[PDB]
Amino acid sequence: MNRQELITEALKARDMAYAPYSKFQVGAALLTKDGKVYRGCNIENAAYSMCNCAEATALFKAVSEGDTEFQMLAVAADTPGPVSPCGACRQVISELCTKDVIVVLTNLQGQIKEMTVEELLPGAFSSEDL
Amino acid sequence: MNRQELITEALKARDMAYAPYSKFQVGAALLTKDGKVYRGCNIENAAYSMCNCAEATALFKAVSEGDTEFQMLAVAADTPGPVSPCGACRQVISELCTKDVIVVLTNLQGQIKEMTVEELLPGAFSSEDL
Amino acid sequence: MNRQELITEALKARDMAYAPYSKFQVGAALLTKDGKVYRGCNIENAAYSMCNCAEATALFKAVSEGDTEFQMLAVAADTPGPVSPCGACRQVISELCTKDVIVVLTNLQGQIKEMTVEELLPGAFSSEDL
Amino acid sequence: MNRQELITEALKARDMAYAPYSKFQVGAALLTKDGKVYRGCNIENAAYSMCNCAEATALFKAVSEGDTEFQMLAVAADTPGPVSPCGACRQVISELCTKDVIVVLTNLQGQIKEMTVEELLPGAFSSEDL
Ligand SMILES: O=C1CCN(C2C[C@H](O)[C@@H](CO)O2)C(=O)N1
Ligand SMILES: O=C1CCN(C2C[C@H](O)[C@@H](CO)O2)C(=O)N1
Ligand SMILES: O=C1CCN(C2C[C@H](O)[C@@H](CO)O2)C(=O)N1
Ligand SMILES: O=C1CCN(C2C[C@H](O)[C@@H](CO)O2)C(=O)N1
Ligand SMILES: [Zn+2]
Ligand SMILES: [Zn+2]
Ligand SMILES: [Zn+2]
Ligand SMILES: [Zn+2]
Repeated sequence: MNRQELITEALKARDMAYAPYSKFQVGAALLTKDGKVYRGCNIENAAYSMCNCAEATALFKAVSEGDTEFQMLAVAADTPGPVSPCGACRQVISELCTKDVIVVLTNLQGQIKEMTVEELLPGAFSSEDL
Repeated sequence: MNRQELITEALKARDMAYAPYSKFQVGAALLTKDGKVYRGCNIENAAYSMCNCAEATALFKAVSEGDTEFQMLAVAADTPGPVSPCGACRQVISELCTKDVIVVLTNLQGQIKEMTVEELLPGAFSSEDL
Repeated sequence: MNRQELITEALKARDMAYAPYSKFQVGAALLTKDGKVYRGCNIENAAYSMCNCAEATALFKAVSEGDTEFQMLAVAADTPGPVSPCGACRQVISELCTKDVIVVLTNLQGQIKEMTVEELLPGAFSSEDL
Repeated sequence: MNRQELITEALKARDMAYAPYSKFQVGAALLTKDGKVYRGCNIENAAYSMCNCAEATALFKAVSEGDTEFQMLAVAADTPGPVSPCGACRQVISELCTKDVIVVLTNLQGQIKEMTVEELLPGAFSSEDL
């Protein structure tokens, strides 16, 4: 399961998206240490603040199943460049993923930006601050 | 899969909860029309606003898998009476579940309150308002 | 400051709304015991989950100023019937307002629904449950 | 109104915080181009996902008043190093503040980190992506 294959997983996950308000579908694929893949997609609500992102869906899914050790996260959306995770998602990612997990950001045109969880949100607010 | 059995599913789901900040674990079990069960649990974050509830986790899981027709939702937590879904969750539930889906609320001491999605949040803000 | 006058405050507050994504402006006016009025409006974000509602904006404003005793809350939006506070807002309201606070819901066509904070979200999840 | 004076505003704002769950008070002070200051503080909820941050409170306050041109944002909390805005707040900030706005991060022990909105969340998901 290389990053290209994980990207294909995220591209498939994207098609499950429930985004009738923004019409902006996002897909995510989370790869665990053991090689299992969890797909995620954004799920919206008439009350916008309740919308849930693809990255979060995938992580919530994995964690709820007892899978907490990840190696890579791919995210895909039809954006100009590699899709940029929103601040809230970066926060969830920084909490649920170890700092060296690889985050693969892409769009639907082959643009690829790869970074670590740490780079995704440097000095991210964390439990240590509490 | 009667409500007692769905409650047991939610009680098991509750044990997967990641709630180190509130130390308040919540479990949810979503039953689809075809009889499949999706378990959910709350997942917290050092940045409190990012916490995700059990009900949402279960629904996000189901919807991301393509399951969108539900018949019952059980929610369990160690509260004095049947656990009360927070407003945000009631909003997500009112969006992702049809009005006649049965919501079974319970705690860890047999208290049971049963209501419909409609009763859970009467006149809930919806897409029609937009 | 009767409810009709508070409604006019909410209507004015609505015009301050920053909602370029939904194009759905909401206004809120919070009346304190001492008779001071705090206006609120929804403020959106490209990342939908970050959108903030009018009711919340007004309450956050009042509380941040040290005002914590309220008597009435008016909410207005261009909806078919009286605007229905989203679940998240009902949750914030149930926390920051006493159960006796009057919530006046209206649209831009004179439809008015009045209820208490308790009635807005009966049995709302609260600190006592934690 | 230099940054030291804005920091003192944030420190005062912090004392208005309503954070009975985390017991973690945060303060924010937003300086407009015209030199007006808006104070913000975090306001929590029994339902954690409903918690609102100091930075957001200040910005919501300013925007609701019609003030939309800012020059500096100070944030203070009792953290080990300069307080780190959570991802959600960085997202709100990247939307409501121009990329040149100066963000002053500090704690209660004189540690100060200064950066631009762009640096706070480089390549932040934005409307252009939608
Ligand atoms: O973090 C990324 C960027 C934001 N989107 C979302 C949620 C929402 O349904 C839509 C518009 O914000 O894209 C994601 O799903 N993931
Ligand atoms: O709607 C219900 C009530 C709220 N809790 C949550 C989220 C959070 O981790 C914790 C404290 O609010 O309980 C749920 O998980 N479900
Ligand atoms: O609770 C009510 C219903 C929801 N709206 C919002 C936030 C968002 O900008 C827009 C669409 O959900 O209306 C409010 O401002 N208040
Ligand atoms: O972005 C920063 C970091 C997070 N805190 C918050 C909200 C919440 O009440 C508390 C714990 O997350 O700190 C802020 O107020 N601002
Ligand atoms: Zn996101
Ligand atoms: Zn909830
Ligand atoms: Zn709302
Ligand atoms: Zn924050």
